[PDB]
Amino acid sequence: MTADLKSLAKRIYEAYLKNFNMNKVKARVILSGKASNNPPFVIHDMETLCMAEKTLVAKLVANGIQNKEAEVRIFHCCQCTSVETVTELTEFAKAIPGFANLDLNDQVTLLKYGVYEAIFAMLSSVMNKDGMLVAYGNGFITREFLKSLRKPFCDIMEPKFDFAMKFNALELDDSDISLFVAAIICCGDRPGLLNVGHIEKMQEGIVHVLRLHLQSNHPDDIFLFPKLLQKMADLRQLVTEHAQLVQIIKKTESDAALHPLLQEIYRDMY
Ligand SMILES: *c1ccc([N+](=O)[O-])cc1C(=O)Nc1ccccc1
Ligand SMILES: *c1ccc([N+](=O)[O-])cc1C(=O)Nc1ccccc1
Ligand SMILES: *c1ccc([N+](=O)[O-])cc1C(=O)Nc1ccccc1
Repeated sequence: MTADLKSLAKRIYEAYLKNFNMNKVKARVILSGKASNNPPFVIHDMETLCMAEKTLVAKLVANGIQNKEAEVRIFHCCQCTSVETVTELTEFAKAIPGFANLDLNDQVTLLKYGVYEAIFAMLSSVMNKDGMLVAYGNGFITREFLKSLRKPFCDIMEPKFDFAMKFNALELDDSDISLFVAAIICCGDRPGLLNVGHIEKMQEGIVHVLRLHLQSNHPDDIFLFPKLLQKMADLRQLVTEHAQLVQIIKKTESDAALHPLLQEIYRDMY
């Protein structure tokens, strides 16, 4: 672990912090409650959802959804967070060594397949066995209430909870996750890459830092690196299955539109 690797790991850790408002330390302190007696507003039934919705009533009417189904309202706002994280993620990639120096069409292809793998990865930071933080930790929507929603919407988030529980068990911190997200973006395995060489050289540099950092920060978890590698595989499958459910929902739910930026991501993906 040379001084250059430490630096590369902290400069990525820094970009991670300065591009993602919500991190695992903020979420773990909100969820713990040892830094405030003002817990987030809990959303467990349809009534509590409408109470919370009273805060963004303007945005609901401007999008033509206030009178739609609760399932449509939730996952119409869920799409905004996705677009935000795709933006935060794009600016985060500008910190990966040699990423900006790649062909523009490559940068899009890497983010096209990686953002949702990174999203579901970071989404674990705000999750526990009972729910997830929403609105920058101001709210907490419960896992049961998400399952109670009618099909197929109840089938959207439950798989992600299943991933997070086993993923949080690894007990990664923001230092580990920033390098994990950087690794997800630099997969030379994506379909439709022009310079498959430049990327691989860029990945092995990021992957190298991830392994060494994980061996130093979590020395007792001897095979923590291999496990995360398996977690990347799992994430690819998770996003693959996700895009399938989003297509099925776009074609069988007239009230559920697909955000333009998100459509392009999902188009001709899997
Ligand atoms: C999205 C869907 C529903 C609600 N709600 O009914 O409370 C809120 C949101 C949302 O994204 N809120 C928010 C506000 C400010 C900053 C981030 C997120
Ligand atoms: C949907 C997708 C992602 C997130 N997130 O990671 O913060 C949150 C949501 C969501 O459903 N937010 C929400 C907040 C308040 C009321 C309803 C829904
Ligand atoms: C994002 C956050 C909140 C709301 N809302 O309270 O209605 C809506 C959105 C949003 O992204 N709506 C949308 C869906 C599809 C295409 C463009 C915009």
